[PDB]
Amino acid sequence: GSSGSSGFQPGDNVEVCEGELINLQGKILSVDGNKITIMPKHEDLKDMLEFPAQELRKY
Repeated sequence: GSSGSSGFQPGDNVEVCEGELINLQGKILSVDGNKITIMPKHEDLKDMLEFPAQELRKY
């Protein structure tokens, strides 16, 4: 099998620092190199989203 590429790992709780989706917290699902696919914690939203490591920040 595999272990885990070098970088950030999904599952941790992070939030957006800059951008339009600022002040947006949520859990990480996976890590796509420069892009990070996660899912925001909001009822209004019923789907997952992907943001750049730059937009997302670990708090």
